[PDB]
Amino acid sequence: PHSDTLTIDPMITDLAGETSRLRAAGPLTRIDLLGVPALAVTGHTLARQLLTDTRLVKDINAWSLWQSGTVTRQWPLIGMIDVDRSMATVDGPEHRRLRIKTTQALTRRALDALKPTIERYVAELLDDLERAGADGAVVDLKSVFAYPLPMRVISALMGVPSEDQEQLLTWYKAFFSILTPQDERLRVIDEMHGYFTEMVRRKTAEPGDDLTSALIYATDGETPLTEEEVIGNLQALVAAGHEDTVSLILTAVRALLSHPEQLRLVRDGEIGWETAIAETLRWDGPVIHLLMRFATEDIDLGDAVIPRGEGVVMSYRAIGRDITVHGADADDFDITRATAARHISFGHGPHICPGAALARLEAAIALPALFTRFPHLHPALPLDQIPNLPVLTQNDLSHFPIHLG
Amino acid sequence: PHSDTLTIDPMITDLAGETSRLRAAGPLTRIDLLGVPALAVTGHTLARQLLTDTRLVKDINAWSLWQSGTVTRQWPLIGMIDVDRSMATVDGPEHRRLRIKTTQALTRRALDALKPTIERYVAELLDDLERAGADGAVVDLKSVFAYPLPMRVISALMGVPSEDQEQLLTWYKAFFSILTPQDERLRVIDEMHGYFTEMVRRKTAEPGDDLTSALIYATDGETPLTEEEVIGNLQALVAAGHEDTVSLILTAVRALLSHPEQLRLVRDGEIGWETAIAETLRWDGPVIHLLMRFATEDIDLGDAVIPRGEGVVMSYRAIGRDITVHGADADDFDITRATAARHISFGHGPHICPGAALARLEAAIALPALFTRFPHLHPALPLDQIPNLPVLTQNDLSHFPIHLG
Amino acid sequence: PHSDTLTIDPMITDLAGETSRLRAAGPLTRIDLLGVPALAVTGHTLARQLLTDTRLVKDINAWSLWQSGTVTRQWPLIGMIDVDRSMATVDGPEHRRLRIKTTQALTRRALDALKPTIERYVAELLDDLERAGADGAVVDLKSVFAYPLPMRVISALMGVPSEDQEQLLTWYKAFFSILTPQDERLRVIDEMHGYFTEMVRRKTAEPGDDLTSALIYATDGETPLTEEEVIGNLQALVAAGHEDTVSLILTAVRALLSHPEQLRLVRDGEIGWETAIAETLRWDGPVIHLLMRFATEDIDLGDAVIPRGEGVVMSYRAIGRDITVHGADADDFDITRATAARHISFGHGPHICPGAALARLEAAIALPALFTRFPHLHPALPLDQIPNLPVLTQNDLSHFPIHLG
Amino acid sequence: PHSDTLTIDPMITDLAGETSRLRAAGPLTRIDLLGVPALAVTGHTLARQLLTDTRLVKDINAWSLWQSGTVTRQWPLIGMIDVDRSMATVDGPEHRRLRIKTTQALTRRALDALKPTIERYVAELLDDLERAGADGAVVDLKSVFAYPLPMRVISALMGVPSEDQEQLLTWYKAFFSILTPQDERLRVIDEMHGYFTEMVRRKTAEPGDDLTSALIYATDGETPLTEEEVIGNLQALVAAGHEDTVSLILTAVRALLSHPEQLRLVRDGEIGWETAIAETLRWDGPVIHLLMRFATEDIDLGDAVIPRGEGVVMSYRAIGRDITVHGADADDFDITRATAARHISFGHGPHICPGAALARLEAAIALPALFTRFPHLHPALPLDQIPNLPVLTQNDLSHFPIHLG
Ligand code: HEM
Ligand code: HEM
Ligand code: HEM
Ligand code: HEM
Ligand SMILES: C[C@]12CC[C@H]3[C@@H](CCC4=CC(=O)CC[C@@]43C)[C@@H]1CC[C@@H]2O
Ligand SMILES: C[C@]12CC[C@H]3[C@@H](CCC4=CC(=O)CC[C@@]43C)[C@@H]1CC[C@@H]2O
Ligand SMILES: C[C@]12CC[C@H]3[C@@H](CCC4=CC(=O)CC[C@@]43C)[C@@H]1CC[C@@H]2O
Ligand SMILES: C[C@]12CC[C@H]3[C@@H](CCC4=CC(=O)CC[C@@]43C)[C@@H]1CC[C@@H]2O
Ligand SMILES: [Cl-]
Ligand SMILES: [Cl-]
Ligand SMILES: [Cl-]
Ligand SMILES: [Cl-]
Ligand SMILES: [K+]
Ligand SMILES: [K+]
Ligand SMILES: [K+]
Ligand SMILES: [K+]
Repeated sequence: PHSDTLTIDPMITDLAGETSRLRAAGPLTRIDLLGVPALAVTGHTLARQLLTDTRLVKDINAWSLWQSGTVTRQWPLIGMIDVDRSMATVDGPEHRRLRIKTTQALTRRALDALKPTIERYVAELLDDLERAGADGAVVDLKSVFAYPLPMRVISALMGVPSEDQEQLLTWYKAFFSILTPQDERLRVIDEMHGYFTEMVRRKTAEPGDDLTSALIYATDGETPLTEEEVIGNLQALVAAGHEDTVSLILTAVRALLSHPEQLRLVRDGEIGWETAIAETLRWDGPVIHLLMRFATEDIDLGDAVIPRGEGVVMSYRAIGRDITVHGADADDFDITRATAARHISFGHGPHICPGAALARLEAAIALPALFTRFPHLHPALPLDQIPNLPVLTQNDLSHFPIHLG
Repeated sequence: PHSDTLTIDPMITDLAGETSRLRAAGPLTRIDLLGVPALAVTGHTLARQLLTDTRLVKDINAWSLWQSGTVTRQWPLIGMIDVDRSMATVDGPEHRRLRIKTTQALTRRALDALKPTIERYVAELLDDLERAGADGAVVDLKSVFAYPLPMRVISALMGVPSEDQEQLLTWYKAFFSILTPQDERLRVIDEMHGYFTEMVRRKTAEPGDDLTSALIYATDGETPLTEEEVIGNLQALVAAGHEDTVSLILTAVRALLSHPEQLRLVRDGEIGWETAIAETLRWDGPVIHLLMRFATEDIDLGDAVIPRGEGVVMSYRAIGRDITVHGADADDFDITRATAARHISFGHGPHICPGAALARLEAAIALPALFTRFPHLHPALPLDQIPNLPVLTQNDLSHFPIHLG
Repeated sequence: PHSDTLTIDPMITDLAGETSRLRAAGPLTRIDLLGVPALAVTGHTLARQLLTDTRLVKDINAWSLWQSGTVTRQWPLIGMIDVDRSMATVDGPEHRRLRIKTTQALTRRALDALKPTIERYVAELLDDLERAGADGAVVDLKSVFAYPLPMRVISALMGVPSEDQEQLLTWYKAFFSILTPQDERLRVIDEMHGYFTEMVRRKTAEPGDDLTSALIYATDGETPLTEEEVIGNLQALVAAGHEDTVSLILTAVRALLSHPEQLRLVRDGEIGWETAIAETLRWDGPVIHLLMRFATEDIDLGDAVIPRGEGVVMSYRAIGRDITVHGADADDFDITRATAARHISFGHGPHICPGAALARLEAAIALPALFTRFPHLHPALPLDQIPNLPVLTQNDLSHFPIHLG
Repeated sequence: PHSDTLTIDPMITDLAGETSRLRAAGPLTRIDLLGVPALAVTGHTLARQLLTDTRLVKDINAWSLWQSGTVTRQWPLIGMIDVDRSMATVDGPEHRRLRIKTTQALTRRALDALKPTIERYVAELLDDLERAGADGAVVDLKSVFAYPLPMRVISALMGVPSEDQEQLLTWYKAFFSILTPQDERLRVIDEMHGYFTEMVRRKTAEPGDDLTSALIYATDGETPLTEEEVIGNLQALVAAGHEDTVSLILTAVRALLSHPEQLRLVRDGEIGWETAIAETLRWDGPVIHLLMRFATEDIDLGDAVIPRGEGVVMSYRAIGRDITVHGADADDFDITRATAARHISFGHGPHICPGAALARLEAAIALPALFTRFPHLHPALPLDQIPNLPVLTQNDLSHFPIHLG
């Protein structure tokens, strides 16, 4: 049945159907997010244009529905938007000051110092896979390998103690799940804020060799970051650094296992692993929808107008399936396509993902290490039967049962 | 493709297909349980006969595969069989001594003293549903209502402190999941044993108004139960009292919601709630397979012989679908059928479930309370899309998204 | 994807799906009629109760959406509600005065005088079928037989000249089609009003042996009907007398042709033709939705409240599929079922169809005459491929290709 | 079930299946046209050869079935063949005289004088779409835009008065529909002949600036056309000029809406509109079968022989799907294919469509005007559910429900 507003299903029962419908109704279309209306950008070229348009800001105070009190903290998606001041909420000249220390710490050269730590965690978790898969038993690749690894890496970078990481994982699972009761979710949001507040206090009194300390003590240059800004950057870096990288690792393994000819190309050195990672990001990336941007004034696109105060969502999954950019086979996984590295699954413009080099590095180490260690790894359950968790905006897989072979 | 040994799929990908194949290949057929062979009893009349045959015992030491060292603690299903001495592991005259105090405490008349406690827990968890479902939000009926309720009831009966119940739930989820690494599963089994050992120590020093204390301090009649026997009975009562009752509540709601005409019959008083519960137990009961029985000698059934030392599994789900007993519509949910209360989903013979009256009482209170409180309750996800957890022998649903209406 | 408001599709793409969804969400549920909200009564028992509830009136001025100017004449369904004063728009004591002369003229005994006229028209149109079907050609059963017949009968009863009937058919097709541009639809509504206004003028100056003349000149008893009341009754009698009877004839033929065993039962005298007509009315009747009733005050039904001013639609098709009344096979056509004549497809309460005896008489003459004349009549197109016309509230078939045989 | 004669289904229930079966059974195969046998040419190269073969003539008197009286005016397709003398019925030297005045009037340079008239009608009917689609209402693109436009254009060219065009539309709908009773169809054929006879009389007494007058008064050169020849040319020009162009406009919109990437290419100027029109003509053109040609003697094709007197049909739709000419993707709509302008959907040889430049001009004006005016135009009904009218030889769509957006 036809409707002009596409309701994003919170259970993610038909992700493929929604992504195709969003593309067909694009590049700009109305969507419904749990009773709240917004515009969705589903086209590649229009996304690049709007992601650099200074009239679209992240600040929730620019949202006419927030101004009128129509949307409140009872909205189950409010934790994705109504967050503390950070690089994720600011635009304009002040944005660069909130990003500079993080981008400096996340350059390829800076990450070379972190590479041996990543190698150690990959090796340790491969040992866990080996023990778990003994005697031909079925193993959850997510819980044993892909789920803990990015948390370990981002915790080492930021300075999160090893004993605290299980609690963070429990919090994020409740934070992202649509099934979490809203009173519990807001409570989890408060508990996470309290944890990172105390972590910043702990690093202020006793700084260490970690990014959090660098945010706290920026040394020469610029106004010091406020407590809210340090906590906000910390919160965004851990959340994204963990959530998105877990998805990239799992979807890459799923794509390569279901395309064994292409897995052979990367294992034999005919196609680079980073090219396989790029096509995974384009075809099956971590972000489904990015909430949210708001128009500070009317934005005229010629045929259509984005009214002042309207909310605008970047539908990165639909954007990756753009037929105008990638061709008629955009819905297929093909690491040999020429437009693989043309994706914008890390974003575009000022808010482009600062951890993109780290995400690429983690996947580029973990993936060949996994398939070299277990060359006969294969699913114990048909890959197409692996369901998504009920997470509206993130491409989160539930579990990944495999046999080591 | 045809095969003579039916492999029970650990991912529960096709439960309907397996149940029909087990019925078609029955009433006695060979099955494969994660590489271990056994016979499956899938016929109603043959089950009743074998459940009273004194030549089939629960003791794992009668298993020829256990005697020969072929099956070890590395088998992922070993926690269902190699357990402490209890009413679940003994046969013959000593069996009655390990059951008498429990059956005396679990009669319908004895349970009348527990009814107000059950009513309070149902009312409290319905309040949780109301808060979780505020503003039309989607609610997990399992996590908010059906999952905690039987744990609170069996904990009140046995004397498990309120603060310890979340840890028990965590243990049982790992105990039952096939995805749990076997070293972790064996550790959880050890941690559960340590908890219940200390609980018996705590109740020995300071007995209370609970069944555990009754097992510890009987009257002058009969030999006192050993420490192993008390712990063993306690472990079986909590595990079954929780695990099976959660499934009954969820499957009853699923069956009634997908058959609103039949839900109307029970709410309007034309069919009793206990009849709707009986048909749920027959059609979609908590136990899929019951492990395990072993022949002390050759058992001649006419057309076939069960060799001495062979393992025998009661496939209660397939048994409930017996067409010879229930008719050509055995695969349909119909609370008006005449053979509903003729099911043996609680077992038969000496090992018949001792908590059947409590399971019936919990469901008979919780179900009408749920539908009276939320008369417009309905699924937020198509009922047929609710998956089973990867638990081989138990009918465990993953989650139950609903709207209060 | 799940939604709490069921949008009635104007293209009638999935009538079966919508009818089942309306039943499943009933007996009272919210619907969307081309952007306008209303409640739909989809349950049999609740319909009978509300159709006799004096707090639900037909007068559009009781509609809060009409009072507030939210709904206007630009709404494509406004011609079904905002009509002239007649028996269709009034409730209470004045309702009986607007119905008495019509009900007196439409009793079974009064209709005996019209039977030879119906017989002549059936015979004439069967002759048309014979000529149209010459040399084995395909014939549109609708255009040649079922479409003109009820117009000729209701025109003979009301006094519509033979030469004017083709224009009336053209008007009604535009009136009912959702595809008609709204400015054109409003013009057709005005042209129909002008025609019937002049017809009443013509009958006032020169009365005849017809019902229209009877409405104009009653006896000394009671106040004479106003001009608006005569025109209004005339318009309702012609519209319903034509539109609904065409559908009944076509759906009866479709149901019997797709169930030749049941057609054999009526032709061989084991089941009466009026019973086959009753099951057609229950299973595939002319009315899909009846617009519209409005609550003069809050109506408490126990679990729900119909707010004052809300619009209430009788979904007669969904009501006919009531499983609580007709059993588990309610979606099947079965003239031997015991509940066939228990349908309320003619309505219930004061507004019950006054022409039901005439509709039954027309079908009871036409159907056996058709099958006696052409015993080998059969479809030239698969019956399930016959589409509905885009008419939201009426069960209107597009065309009915047959061969005479 | 296999048969050597392919029966063309008069209801067009499976047009895709028949077209593929005709191609698979080609390039020359037997078909059944409502009980009348003929040969069908379904291959591209064989069509070009036979369309220039002087042994295949249009004259029905060369048909052995017509000579023997086997086929008569009772055949429902006889109006496509047994027509008055015109350019459509003559072959050889006399053919050019019946075509010269028409081809001279239909050159691209001559049509430049008609372009402002086409622009005015497109603008007027776009205004009708705007009014019909007000307030988001569904609009029939056929009835409001595509159906009247070619009639207006061909009427302006030929000199048909504006007030007479609705009657012509009504006649042609009955003429083409297989559901029309044959006695009514022959009557419609007579009424059309009477209308065009009087139109030629009217233009003879008072000639105007139109093609009909040019046919009547050819000025210098050649024998004057007879009354039968003028009426015959007039009849063919209006019938084809209207019927085929309506189909081209609707199928082009359907193809572009279902391929939004390709619609973007033409709207952005990367592919010419005339290239999109060419691929629409190749893939989904107006003519399905062209009746009919007859062999004046035995025609030897090497492997097969067309016997003298046999009827030969050009299956232009199947011809457009020729895999030998267009490749393995011939069944796909792709305006970027290299063989798009290689189609013969306008025919080939002496009888090639004389109005091809006019059809291309009408579509090349109307299509960009439509999408420029309503850039967000989209279907209100799934495009694949738009059915064909029961017209055997013409690709006639029933209705085209859209929203303006
Ligand atoms: C694993 C693959 C990853 C993907 C596909 C991804 C993608 C994205 C996207 C789409 C955005 C928002 C762009 C927008 O505003 O529209 C973003 C922002 C961000 N990401 Fe990533 N990310 C990934 C991993 C990471 C990692 C490893 C980190 C490390 C901490 C990280 C930290 C951040 C932060 C802090 C922002 C906010 C930047 C800003 O708003 O200025 N992400 N990412
Ligand atoms: C909710 C529905 C329940 C079902 C369908 C069920 C079913 C069963 C079955 C099939 C057996 C084993 C029969 C055999 O040996 O083949 C069993 C045994 C047992 N059940 Fe239940 N059960 C339920 C709830 C409960 C409850 C509420 C308790 C309370 C503590 C309980 C405690 C036990 C114990 C201790 C045994 C072992 C008895 C023995 O081996 O002697 N179960 N049950
Ligand atoms: C062919 C089968 C027919 C069916 C299934 C049918 C059904 C109905 C229904 C459902 C209603 C409205 C009930 C309500 O208010 O909810 C109605 C009212 C009415 N019908 Fe019929 N009808 C049929 C034929 C006819 C015929 C032959 C006539 C003759 C004139 C007629 C004239 C009317 C009139 C005037 C009303 C308005 C009565 C009032 O509102 O008081 N209908 N009918
Ligand atoms: C809209 C797209 C059109 C298509 C695809 C089309 C196609 C055709 C075809 C296939 C034929 C017969 C070729 C044969 O004999 O096998 C034909 C003939 C003819 N068409 Fe068109 N036509 C179109 C539009 C028009 C228009 C706009 C006119 C203007 C009057 C027209 C007038 C004629 C006439 C008079 C003939 C007979 C020519 C002859 O037999 O010498 N057609 N057309
Ligand atoms: C959306 C995101 C996950 C959720 C993050 C978001 C950055 C801002 C942020 C700060 C919080 O306090 C909660 C999590 C969020 C909302 C991240 C940007 C890229 C990644 O996908
Ligand atoms: C199988 C069962 C769940 C697992 C229980 C079993 C009784 C014996 C038992 C004692 C333990 O220590 C672990 C759990 C088990 C193995 C129960 C009998 C009925 C219920 O379904
Ligand atoms: C709805 C109906 C068809 C449309 C009729 C309606 C009665 C009232 C009426 C008067 C009019 O002027 C237009 C048609 C309508 C709106 C009829 C009652 C039963 C039949 O189905
Ligand atoms: C077949 C046709 C439609 C019907 C036209 C035909 C040209 C000859 C002709 C003269 C008539 O009198 C009726 C219509 C017909 C039969 C046209 C040629 C191309 C177009 O498709
Ligand atoms: Cl990349
Ligand atoms: Cl029971
Ligand atoms: Cl009836
Ligand atoms: Cl072309
Ligand atoms: K666009
Ligand atoms: K593909
Ligand atoms: K050939
Ligand atoms: K294809």
